[PDB]
Amino acid sequence: QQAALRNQQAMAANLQARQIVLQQSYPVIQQVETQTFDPANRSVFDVTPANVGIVKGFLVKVTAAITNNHATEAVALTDFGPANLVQRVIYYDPDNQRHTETSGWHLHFVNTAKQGAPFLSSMVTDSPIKYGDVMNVIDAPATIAAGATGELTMYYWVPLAYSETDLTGAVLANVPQSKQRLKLEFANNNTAFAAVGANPLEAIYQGAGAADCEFEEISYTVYQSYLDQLPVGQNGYILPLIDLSTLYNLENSAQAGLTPNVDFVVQYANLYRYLSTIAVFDNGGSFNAGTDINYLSQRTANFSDTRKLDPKTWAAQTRRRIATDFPKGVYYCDNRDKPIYTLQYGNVGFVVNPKTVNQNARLLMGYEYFTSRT
Amino acid sequence: ALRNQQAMAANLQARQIVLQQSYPVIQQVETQTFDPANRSVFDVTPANVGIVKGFLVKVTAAITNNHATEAVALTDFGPANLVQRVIYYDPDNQRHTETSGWHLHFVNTAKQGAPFLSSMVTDSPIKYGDVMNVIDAPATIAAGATGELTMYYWVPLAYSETDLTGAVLANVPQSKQRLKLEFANNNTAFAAVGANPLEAIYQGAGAADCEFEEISYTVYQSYLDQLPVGQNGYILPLIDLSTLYNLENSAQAGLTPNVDFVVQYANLYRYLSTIAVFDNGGSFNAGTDINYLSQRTANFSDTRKLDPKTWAAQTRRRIATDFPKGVYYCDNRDKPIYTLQYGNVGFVVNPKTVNQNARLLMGYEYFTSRT
Amino acid sequence: LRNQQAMAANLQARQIVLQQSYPVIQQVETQTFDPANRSVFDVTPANVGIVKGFLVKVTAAITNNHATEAVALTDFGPANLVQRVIYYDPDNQRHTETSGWHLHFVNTAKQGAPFLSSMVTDSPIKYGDVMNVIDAPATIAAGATGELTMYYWVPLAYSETDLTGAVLANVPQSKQRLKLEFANNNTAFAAVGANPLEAIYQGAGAADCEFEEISYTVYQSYLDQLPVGQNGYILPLIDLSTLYNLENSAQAGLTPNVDFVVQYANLYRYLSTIAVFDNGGSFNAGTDINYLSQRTANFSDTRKLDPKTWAAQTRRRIATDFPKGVYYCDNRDKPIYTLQYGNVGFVVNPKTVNQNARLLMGYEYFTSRT
Amino acid sequence: ALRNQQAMAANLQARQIVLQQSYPVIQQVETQTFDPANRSVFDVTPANVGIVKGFLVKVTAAITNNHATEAVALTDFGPANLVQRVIYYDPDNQRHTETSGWHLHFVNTAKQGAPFLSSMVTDSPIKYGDVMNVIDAPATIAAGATGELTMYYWVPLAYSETDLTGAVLANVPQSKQRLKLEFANNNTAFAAVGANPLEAIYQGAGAADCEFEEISYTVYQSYLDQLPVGQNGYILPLIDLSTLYNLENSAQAGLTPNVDFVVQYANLYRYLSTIAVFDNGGSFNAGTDINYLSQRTANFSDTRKLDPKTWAAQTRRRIATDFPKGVYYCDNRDKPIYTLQYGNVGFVVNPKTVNQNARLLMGYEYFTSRT
Repeated sequence: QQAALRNQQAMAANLQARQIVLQQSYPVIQQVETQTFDPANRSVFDVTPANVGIVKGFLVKVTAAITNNHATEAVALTDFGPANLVQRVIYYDPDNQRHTETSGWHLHFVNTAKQGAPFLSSMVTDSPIKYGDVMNVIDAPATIAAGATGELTMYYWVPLAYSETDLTGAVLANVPQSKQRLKLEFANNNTAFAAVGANPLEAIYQGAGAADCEFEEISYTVYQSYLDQLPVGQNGYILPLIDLSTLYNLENSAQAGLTPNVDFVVQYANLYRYLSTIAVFDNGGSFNAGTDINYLSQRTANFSDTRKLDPKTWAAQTRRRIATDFPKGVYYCDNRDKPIYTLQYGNVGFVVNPKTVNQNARLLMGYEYFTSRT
Repeated sequence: ALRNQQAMAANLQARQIVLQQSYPVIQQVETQTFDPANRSVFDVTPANVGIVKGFLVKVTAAITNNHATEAVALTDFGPANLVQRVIYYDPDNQRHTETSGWHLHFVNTAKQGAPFLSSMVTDSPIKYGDVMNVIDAPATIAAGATGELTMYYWVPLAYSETDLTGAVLANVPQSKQRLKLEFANNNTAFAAVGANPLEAIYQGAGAADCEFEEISYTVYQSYLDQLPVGQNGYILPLIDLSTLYNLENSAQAGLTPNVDFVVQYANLYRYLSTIAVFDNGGSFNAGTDINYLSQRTANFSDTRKLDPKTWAAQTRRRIATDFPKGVYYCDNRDKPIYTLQYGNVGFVVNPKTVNQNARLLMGYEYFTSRT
Repeated sequence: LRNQQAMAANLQARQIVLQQSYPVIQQVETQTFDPANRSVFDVTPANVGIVKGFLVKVTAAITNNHATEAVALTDFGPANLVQRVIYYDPDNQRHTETSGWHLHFVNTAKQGAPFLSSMVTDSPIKYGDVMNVIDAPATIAAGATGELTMYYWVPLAYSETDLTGAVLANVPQSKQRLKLEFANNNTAFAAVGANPLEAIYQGAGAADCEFEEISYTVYQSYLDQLPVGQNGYILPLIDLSTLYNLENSAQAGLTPNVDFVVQYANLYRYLSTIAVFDNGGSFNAGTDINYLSQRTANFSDTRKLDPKTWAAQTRRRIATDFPKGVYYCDNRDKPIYTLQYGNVGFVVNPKTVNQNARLLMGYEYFTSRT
Repeated sequence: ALRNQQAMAANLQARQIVLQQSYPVIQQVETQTFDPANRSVFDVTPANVGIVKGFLVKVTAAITNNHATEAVALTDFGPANLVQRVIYYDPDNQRHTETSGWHLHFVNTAKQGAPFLSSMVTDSPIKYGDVMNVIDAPATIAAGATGELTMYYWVPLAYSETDLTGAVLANVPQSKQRLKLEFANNNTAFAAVGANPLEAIYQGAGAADCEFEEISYTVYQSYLDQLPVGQNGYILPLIDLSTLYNLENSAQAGLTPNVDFVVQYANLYRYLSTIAVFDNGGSFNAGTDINYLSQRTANFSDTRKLDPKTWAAQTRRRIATDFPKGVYYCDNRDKPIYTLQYGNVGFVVNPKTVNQNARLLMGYEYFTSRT
């Protein structure tokens, strides 16, 4: 019957231990690996991080030099640009369980959503003191002319723990036996450059000189963030067992079958607690600023929409979250305080009712969620 | 005093339970497209469901400048003047907010901590930016051109997403709420050169030949559904729901150079913020026509007598930028001005220069009990 | 034992004070002068209630009397209108003693954005740089006069809600001292090729630049109407018995590819660290550094990072980068604190070292009066 | 189980007493005439009196075809598309029906057993016939002409005149009901040649120049007054009044030739009827694009897998004629589809031909408890 007291007590014990760990341990961010390579030779890498304490996440620095060898035509950044330097990232913990498995662009948009502004960007102000884009932390030339070489830098934070204060999703890596694995599939000369008229979704640059663009090199450095000198007690190490037994993951998917003026519904799976949802309307390679959509919504089994909104009003809600708009055709939904959980109510779905549908149209979905390891 | 402390504790607990148990919903109530030359006042009827927190009003418009040669340029308030006035009445016909579109917009900005629904400029190479034109208006409309504008206003009932003070319980099937929107028209939106631009959207030598082609609005109602029920029916924050959170504005005149112009906080309201616009006879200056501003108590002592730039500095800490020329803001959120805690209090402006027809347009944000 | 209750009581008292007292910001002094005559002033604040800090407004007019050459803002620009600040409390104990530029950078770090700046947005409503709160012309042409405005917040209390470091002066009687040293005709202008670190403008016309005049207004922020209880005034004894200070220092002896370590002293709880790499008058955007770090003897580096990654952490704190050669480190949640002198150090491993290279350090810290 | 059997017996007895003792009333609630170019959404406020059974909505309209030369002709749904959507909320703000005008109309027909409020043609020499034009619309509107239309919809709360399941008790003075009517406008009512006629009233080469001149509606509320009182106050069928009888519709896509397209009865509702409209990319065919239709249980067994004409034969027994092209009906009134009695059940369509943008518009009639 009742006995649910266990949960209540478990939550309290988990929160208490989390606090003790945060108070007693010390945060460390350490380089684990750096490599420079030619994408023509290789683009997929498997990084083996260190097994020390509780791992919170990885900061991945990526730099690249791209030369546009075309005789006459230039190329220009796509909407995602340097966020496409990493095509896909997948993490496995010591028990070989998969956590995040998503695209670089999705990971980057979530980094932005969680910062509350374009990730690691430099705001512009009227200050006479010379603050500004001094260090080019995330940077890429808007265009690369025929014969020119452009230099790019972009960063991604691959999260395990939900935040610096909420260790839900963190990973205990102390078993010398099995290693963690951070797999990075980088852009290469076949994904980074889109010809005029081709789909720019996964590309960095697009334009009439694309066929002659090539990477001179790509370099990456993985920094691992963790907590060391974990606190001990009578029963050994004090550890938030729920935090460490919960997966905090980002995943993406693709769905097709849209038709003008008809509700296109993407169901949320059960068991997962969805914190945020991103929907990219790849309208056959065209990315529009809401003009190809009637409305978007989140709906429960009951025909009840909780936020059926026209595109600009939907965008207004997002401006309250990241202080600007996501790129054309990218829509965001924050459900952090009340995660979508199909057990709480009936099934739930994310809805897009398109106004215009080009051939090969599809919705690319990105999700942020918590789920029990077991 | 024990009855009160316990009353407040019960209120907060009820608020916390309502927030945890109910689910927020935002849904369209009504949309209409019209020509303000035909009609500019609309009475929108909100849906009677659960606890109502506020309304998000989307307003779009198309304006054409048919002057033969001259352009017009945005005034300092611009699209914020698409709505001239907003008035809300609850199911008991008790009036809450009644103010101008520009004042409501400035409070929306103050509460956001940055220009309302704006897009911040950064060095990011990823193409974030003004993609969706949520609030937008062309800087100028040339002779012969048509410009498109978009504006949003949040009309609050509840103070915030987490503080339900001022919210409205609308579950009485036969008692309707009323949200009255009075829009701009050709007479208010266009100011000739030299005319007062306060209420206008565009001003310039081409003003006489400017006309709206159309205006459209869509009202979205934000509320809480599936209200928690307990051993006495609905668990409700009684103090929250019987308190009014309102915005109102008024005009004060009688300014003279180097003399303290004092606007008494005339009511027994709890004033959360004050906005003072120095409409210096149609001229709006960046502090240069003011010696200092202050808030003062009957005790004749000033709690913040500041030169204009220093006053502006405090505002920059609140909204990360300055309000338009001649607009001054004062935050009293944590310690609301309440004349029953200290002597009467006044908002003070000592002008350096005073043109003909000078006046202070005062905007207030406050809490007051229904009874 | 104890303490748990001492801190619990301190925090309770702080809360009562914040709830019952009323905040006041009041002008205490204004003055206009010509730096050719004087540039050091000792301001006497009012001894009333609990003092939280001072907002210092500085305005200046600079004339470029050169015949044909202009000058342009240095990276610090108007932040160098005040060269140094020192505050002494009623008990003759010093709190902050630092440079104007370091004080300004901490003001920015605490705000989470360039201090008192106006953020640019797409809003059609005319918000923006309307009031020129902190302002200075990018260049002053030969024969021109430029007008500048700068603000500094000299903190005693850590924040509006944390009174640690605040000063009780409603009684003390003995006077407080807020010492301010302003820029002058010898520090404000740097010739081409000269070190621009402490200057406001640099350029070919510098030798003929001069101040027309400088003015300052000091506003004092304090809490009045302090709450009284049984034993008397209800006060957070820990808050009022703790110093929250900013201090600067200079270190030299850098050599290419070798770790240059600046030791943290014991006793102090360091909340933030700023290191400026004055590479012999050249200020570079990380290109002259291999890495920076904070290290514990026998426990290695807790954050050894390349310059751009170090800068990324700072972008999370102030939403932009500090000027060239200026590096920031936030340790607010877990202050650097060693019982032994130098059990922790700030590290810079330089890639390039010019003649007269040095690191100018700036610290924010808490420490007991006793 | 005894508590239930007795609960049902008490309910029926209470229903029977209410029907015998109360007196039925039908009275006008509101009338309005407007131009949908100005406004097309209306929130009607029903009167709070006794037990409410439903609303009869009279809708009239005048449409003018100003094309220079081309006519327009009625679509298959025609005047049933004068109302695009209808939504009802009771005094507790619980939503009941929310569906399209065409779906509501088809259910009105199914429940009547013949085209709703139609006039049957006979050989009688006495002049019975279409005398009053209760539901009427000209077959075509020629270039330069104006046509007049009349349409009626019955919005049900109670299931029928004798079965009060779904009825609403409205005797709470301050809790209002809401009947929202969303009408057609120039954008929805006129379809160009080759465009999808699903939601339109007229389609033809003259469509671009067609305009409504006006639309008028009159809502009549049907209820029971003088409710019987006994030894405990009002004698009321508690199960009837706490059960919702609703209509809803949705769209399903993903059809491919010769493959079973299954629409699962996704909720735990008691589905009384199902309507499936095969909008084959804007084409509506008389069964020729379908191999068979069926209702199937998880057990993979079909209870009625039928070719289109045989499926149509069953419907002819229900409404004495066929529904329009592409509209298929399924009666489950005596044994409602209820997934908790048998495995999940699905409605099946195996298409012979599938055009681009093909979809099934599903309309359901069902009972569900408030809790």
